[PDB]
Amino acid sequence: DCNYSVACNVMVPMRDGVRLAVDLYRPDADGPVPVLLVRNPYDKFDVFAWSTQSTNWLEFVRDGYAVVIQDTRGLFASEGEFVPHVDDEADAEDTLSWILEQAWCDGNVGMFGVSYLGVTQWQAAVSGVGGLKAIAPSMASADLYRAPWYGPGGALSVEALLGWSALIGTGLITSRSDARPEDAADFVQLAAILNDVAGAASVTPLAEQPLLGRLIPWVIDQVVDHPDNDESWQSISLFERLGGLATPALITAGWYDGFVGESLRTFVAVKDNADARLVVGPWSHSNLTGRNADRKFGIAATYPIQEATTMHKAFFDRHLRGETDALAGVPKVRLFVMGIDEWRDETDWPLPDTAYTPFYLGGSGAANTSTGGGTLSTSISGTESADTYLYDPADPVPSLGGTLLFHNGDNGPADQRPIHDRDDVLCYSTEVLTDPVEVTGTVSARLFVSSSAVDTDFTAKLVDVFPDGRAIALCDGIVRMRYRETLVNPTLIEAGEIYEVAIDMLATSNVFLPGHRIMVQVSSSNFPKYDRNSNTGGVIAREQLEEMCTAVNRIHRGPEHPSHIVLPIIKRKL
Amino acid sequence: DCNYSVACNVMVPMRDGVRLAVDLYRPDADGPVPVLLVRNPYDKFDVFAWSTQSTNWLEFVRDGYAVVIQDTRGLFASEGEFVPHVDDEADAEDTLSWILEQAWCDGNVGMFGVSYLGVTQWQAAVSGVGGLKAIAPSMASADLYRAPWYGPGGALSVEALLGWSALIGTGLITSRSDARPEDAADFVQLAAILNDVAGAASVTPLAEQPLLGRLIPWVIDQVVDHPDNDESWQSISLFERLGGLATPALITAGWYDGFVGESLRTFVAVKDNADARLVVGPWSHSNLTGRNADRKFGIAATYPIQEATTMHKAFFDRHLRGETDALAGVPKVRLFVMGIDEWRDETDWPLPDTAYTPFYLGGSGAANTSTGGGTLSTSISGTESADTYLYDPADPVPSLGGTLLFHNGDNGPADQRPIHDRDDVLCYSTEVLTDPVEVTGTVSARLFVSSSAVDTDFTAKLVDVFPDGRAIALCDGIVRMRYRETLVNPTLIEAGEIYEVAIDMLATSNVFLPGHRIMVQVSSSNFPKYDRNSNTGGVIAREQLEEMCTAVNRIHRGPEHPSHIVLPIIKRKL
Ligand SMILES: [Cl-]
Ligand SMILES: [Cl-]
Ligand SMILES: [Cl-]
Ligand SMILES: [Cl-]
Ligand SMILES: [Cl-]
Ligand SMILES: [Cl-]
Ligand SMILES: [Cl-]
Ligand SMILES: [Cl-]
Ligand SMILES: [Cl-]
Ligand SMILES: [Cl-]
Ligand code: NA
Ligand code: NA
Repeated sequence: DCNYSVACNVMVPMRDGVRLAVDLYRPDADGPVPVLLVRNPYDKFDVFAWSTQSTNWLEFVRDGYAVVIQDTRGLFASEGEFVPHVDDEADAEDTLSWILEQAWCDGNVGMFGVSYLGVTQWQAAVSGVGGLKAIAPSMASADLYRAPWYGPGGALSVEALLGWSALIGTGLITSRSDARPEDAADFVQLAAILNDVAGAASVTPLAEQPLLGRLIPWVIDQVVDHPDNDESWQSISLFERLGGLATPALITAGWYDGFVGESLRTFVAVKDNADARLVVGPWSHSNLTGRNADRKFGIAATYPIQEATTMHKAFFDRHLRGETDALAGVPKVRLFVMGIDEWRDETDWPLPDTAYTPFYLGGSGAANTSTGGGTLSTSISGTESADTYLYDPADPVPSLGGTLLFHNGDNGPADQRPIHDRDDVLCYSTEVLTDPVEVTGTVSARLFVSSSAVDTDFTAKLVDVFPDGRAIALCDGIVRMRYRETLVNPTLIEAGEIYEVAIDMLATSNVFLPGHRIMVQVSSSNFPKYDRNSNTGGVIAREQLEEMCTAVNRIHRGPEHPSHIVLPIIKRKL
Repeated sequence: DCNYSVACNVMVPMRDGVRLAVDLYRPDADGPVPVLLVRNPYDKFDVFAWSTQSTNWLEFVRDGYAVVIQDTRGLFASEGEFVPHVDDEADAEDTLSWILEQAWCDGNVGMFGVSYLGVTQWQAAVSGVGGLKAIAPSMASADLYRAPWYGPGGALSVEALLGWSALIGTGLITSRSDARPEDAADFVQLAAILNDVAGAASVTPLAEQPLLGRLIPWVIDQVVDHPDNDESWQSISLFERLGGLATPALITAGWYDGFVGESLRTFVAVKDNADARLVVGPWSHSNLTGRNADRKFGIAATYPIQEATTMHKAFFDRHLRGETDALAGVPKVRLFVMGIDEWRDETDWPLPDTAYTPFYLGGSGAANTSTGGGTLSTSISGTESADTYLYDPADPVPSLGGTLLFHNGDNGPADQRPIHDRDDVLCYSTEVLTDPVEVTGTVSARLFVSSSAVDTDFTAKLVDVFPDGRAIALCDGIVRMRYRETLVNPTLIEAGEIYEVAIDMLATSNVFLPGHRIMVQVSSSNFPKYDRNSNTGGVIAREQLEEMCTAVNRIHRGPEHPSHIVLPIIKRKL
């Protein structure tokens, strides 16, 4: 009982002859066992780095599962050349096939892990390997354009790209056969990016990346050079294949995690054909403590690694060991509901009784700044008005919290007061609430907009205004106007024309308590969460700052232009 | 090579017949090996919880060390009854003896680990077991009165006590043979303490702890009931025995860690008789990221777990494997110097050329609040003055950063501006600096004080005032007046009489850069880092709030009362 062994650097041959290195954690007892696979680009040896964001998975080994941790192609002990995403479907298929052949595998395989270690699970799931009985993708996406590299709005997630590239670059250099003379200087420059991601993202043209483009050509060749959701992106997208799967998936997400919109969409895609589970906490990608600079969610909000381990084991016991009652009492969906700051079980996501309710932009006078006249109401505004501002790419609105990954990515529920005085931040608020209002679900806005430019962006951010004045970010999104109708086949806009556009603001779960207000901020930038629109209609990543243009942008509101945010309202009295 | 096995719950008999559970991580190759022991009260199975604050120690196992992780007496898989500290000398001695007898041990044993897992190493080191060749105590203390429970000033570290007790209580309940009906409610109440440690610490009398006193009687019977550094404390103190040891120690500390003063003192105690090493980063006990709410130290400040692993392995290779050149190029002392925010190697601690320099309190008018007239200068003040304030125990100065452990213990370098308007916070600052001033070393104050009460406290805090107005805490201390001369045999003061008192402000390393100021705050409370003095001369922990008294307290400054802070000045031109 409990006892196990660990075999290092077992070489697994891929279909092209390149061998990937794995470590095998195998129970000492005789007879084949169910097996769990983790595919990792950050050194399979370095288990402490990621495991605290996942599970106490040695419990799985002690309980009689084998665990295989693999170095992805071209990194650490593995052979070959590393390129993000493009080899992971085939390498996962070949690795699963190898596992299933082994003396110690009983024909049942699962996977678990977070972020890149989650994405690789969707890539495995589409392989058609029958022996893969369940996956557990945490903080993951099945559409790499939509998360983490661009988004549903068609703006580049520039801090995500530069930060991750710098991190991997540090790993690529550490992985080296033999130390190179330039390595020391490269480390220094990578550290400089990671200490100042907004600074790195501010260089123009963005596509000129001497360091990152040399260490990882993909950064430019794939990501920066393909701003449209084109054939290059579809080739690594899994999402359209998810509907045809019948693989149980234990999906974890975080309200302030860069992958959240796409994590949730995977749950919706797979729930009808297999046993899907969902757990969503109030976490960002680098902060799963539940504690932030101006917002504390309580100790219950800390990533519940013991409970997660128990749930994963129950899930794998059901699907890999055929224990039909193993998930008895386990909810389908479990959400950390902010505001009340409590975990709560649900039967589905979206929640069954969600009332998708328009809250209309209104008010007397200009809505510019937090001291403007901007209102939100469930009633349509009676008078036609417009709020106008200048968006200058040289002075974008700074990103504060939200779903930042690498640039200040540890303060999701950030206080927005530092940007409230900006004339390009339009604010609309409800009256102070006397009764609680729960907003739990996907969130979007429909805005009537116009611009002096042939392209620009519009942003929308949902905010909980506390009694003491803290204006806490909840969720946000962007629409890049050339992609207002399609991410695939963009077209420019006509200056001065009014367009009705949708902004995908991902999702949240928050009870706005009595004494609070519901607030929305509208602008045309959110940098470096998203790169800045040049307002030219050009190839944005190839433009110098000085050739970018300012734009006079307009939000129209009234009876004939009923701009609004759609809130997923949950009303519970019992 | 690399391959190892893990044996679970091997029972090790202590001298009294009680068996402690260990897990054995043993290299697969034949022949005995050097062994590393970790003694852990937080479940030996739960390696991910603590290891990210220590080392990637599986590298040690892969490199041919055995590692033994033990559940301390009375917890998790171990037999017996848990009481903090009192069994750890004997149980360590018996465990070391058992290890040395095993077929797989080559006669060389070391230890590593953090906080409680560090303290237990000093307890092992005083055992006289020759086979123990080296220790690596991180965030540790050899005098439990001085850290973490009281301090050199004789005030109870109430948040440390209640927070740790609640944490252990959660573990004590989880360790249970059989679940009890009251367990669920007890968990809820323990969580309530951990979510509001200051609230828990505010109850009076402090010594009445229905929950914590039931789960862990020690909290009251030992800690709260023994405010003097009496025989009960000496019985678990190791410090006086350290001078006689000749055991190599790799000592890690953090500038904002509760144990820092005592960690550093252990280095000074052992450095002359054995190979001691020191590493000090800018960390607090729950935050080793280098990132704080209003202060970022850079990615280099993040706990360097790879480099720490490499250094530990080199250290153990030298002392357990006799590799005489294993520590070639490794510095004796390595400090994160704040301000410049860089790691720097040194040859000793204290630094060899430290100029212990008085900075005198002065100024025209009252020094109350940050907008008062308080100054700091290397010149003695020319005119006799006194600053006066009312200290009311019902309204103590709130703790903000510093060396908090459990109450908001993740923001050591906290901005002090929120308490600058208080009349009981006396502020003294230098002029804005045109040249850098480095302060690296132990820090203390000598204040001439008087009180209307027969007992009270005085506090002093060193602060770096930034160009933007951030007033960043560096280090602080307290003196409880009854213990002004001795922690062992307290005596009361006479109301109105002037006393020259020393305040031990632990240590720091900071370059105050041009454009900054050096600032000191003086007060009579810092709650809940320290419990509040009742100003009565009574048994403080047994007093109701309403029977406490206010005190009119005075700081005297001038030629005949030259109150000052002593700064360890380092001047480097090269
Ligand atoms: Cl809060
Ligand atoms: Cl909580
Ligand atoms: Cl809860
Ligand atoms: Cl209106
Ligand atoms: Cl508030
Ligand atoms: Cl800073
Ligand atoms: Cl740095
Ligand atoms: Cl450095
Ligand atoms: Cl003066
Ligand atoms: Cl500043
Ligand atoms: Na997510
Ligand atoms: Na320390």
